[PDB]
Amino acid sequence: ALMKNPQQDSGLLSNSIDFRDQNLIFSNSGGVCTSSKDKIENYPAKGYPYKRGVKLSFGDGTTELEVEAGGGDDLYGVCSDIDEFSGMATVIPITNNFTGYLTLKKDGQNGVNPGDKLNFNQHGELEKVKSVNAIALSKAHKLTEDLFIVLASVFGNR
Amino acid sequence: YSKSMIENKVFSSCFKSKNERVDAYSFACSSYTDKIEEYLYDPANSFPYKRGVKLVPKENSIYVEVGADTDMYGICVDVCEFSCTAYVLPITNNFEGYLVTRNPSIKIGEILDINNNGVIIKAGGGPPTAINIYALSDSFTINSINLIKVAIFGNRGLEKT
Amino acid sequence: MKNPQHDASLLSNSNEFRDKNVEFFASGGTRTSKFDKLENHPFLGYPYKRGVKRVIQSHYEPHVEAGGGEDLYGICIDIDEFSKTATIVPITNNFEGYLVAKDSTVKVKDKLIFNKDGALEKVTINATALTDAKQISNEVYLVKVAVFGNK
Repeated sequence: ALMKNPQQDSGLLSNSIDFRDQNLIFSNSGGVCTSSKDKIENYPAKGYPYKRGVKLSFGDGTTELEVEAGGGDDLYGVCSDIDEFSGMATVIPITNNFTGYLTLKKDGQNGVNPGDKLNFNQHGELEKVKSVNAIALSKAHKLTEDLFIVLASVFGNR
Repeated sequence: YSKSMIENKVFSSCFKSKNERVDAYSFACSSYTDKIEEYLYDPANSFPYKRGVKLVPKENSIYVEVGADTDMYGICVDVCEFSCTAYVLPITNNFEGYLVTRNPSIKIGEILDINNNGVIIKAGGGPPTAINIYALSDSFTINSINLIKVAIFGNRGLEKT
Repeated sequence: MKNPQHDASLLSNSNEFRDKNVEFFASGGTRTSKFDKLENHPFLGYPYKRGVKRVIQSHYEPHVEAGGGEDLYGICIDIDEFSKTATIVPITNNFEGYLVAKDSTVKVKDKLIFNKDGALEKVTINATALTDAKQISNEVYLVKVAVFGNK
């Protein structure tokens, strides 16, 4: 939900006996297929933009700029990880292609299928279709009653 | 077709103009920090070598098929026919190298567009171009396939005419 | 010029560590990554710290010159006068640094476009201004921007 790692603890030991369908957890930070030549930035985090499209947010001028969940004509990148202690968000610029699990809007998530063009809303959630090239590579997976994730490939601007 | 393409009875006969080969190294100017990805391609539909390709997520794997500029994922720079694997430079990266064209008479500096077959054509065909492609050299024919040196740098803001 | 070489007779007092980086001789970018693509190209004129377009024509190889708009190709971040070459970050690579602005009207939160002279002017969009325009000398204004492409 609001944390990459489960906020509550667990009362059981994992079986660790199977190898299939084990990467669906929300704590799976980063991309699924990553290149060593990827440009990675970091920014101060305003809110929780984890696994969402991020845009630049400024202030009066007394403090440096930061990144907040957003999209549309102001999209700047995609957040793939967050260090909570330092309040830092890892950003992959939109000029660098990305492939990984991203948050999907809980509206018509069943209609999302592989090959469906997607775009970022004002809250940084992927929504079914403008100016950003993103393609879904799988179907929506439910983590919470309001949390759905989809594997997507973002490859620049239209 | 293929890239390597055969026993010869005799050997084939300056340093200038020796790069005009179908199986030449695609990148005229390479660079570390260039991202290269691997995908599967259809071994009976279209040969994607030196063509603009698009991602087609199939029911068993994500393939790359020759595609137009409107839905282009990148440029296929090399193919391994033994494993039928295509190597793709994403459109987010710059490219300067030789690509397959269908017009045997293209001059230098002309604006170009990729058609539905992943083939370089003149941008005056009518479809609104969405990618910045420029001809760095005149098209040359290898006897037959037509090749041309092009520079591709990102998408175009507003589609041209 | 990027580094106007002039001999002096007295040393200039330089001890303060603040307001020392905003200068016309500070090449490169404020933040740079090892995986940034750089290309050296022959140039004409002086496109230093400006948007550069590739001009193609004894026939010579294509060069670069100050420009922008639909012909925008990259940004010139460093120059070598002896070799008459310019280091260029391609438009497909994001950049953060001080660039030449047309005038002082540019302020923070302003969307900026590269004009026909390679200068950043207020409103496709190419950059987002980070600070106000500062006059280095005469009519030379430098503005900190974070280039992200073309809209």
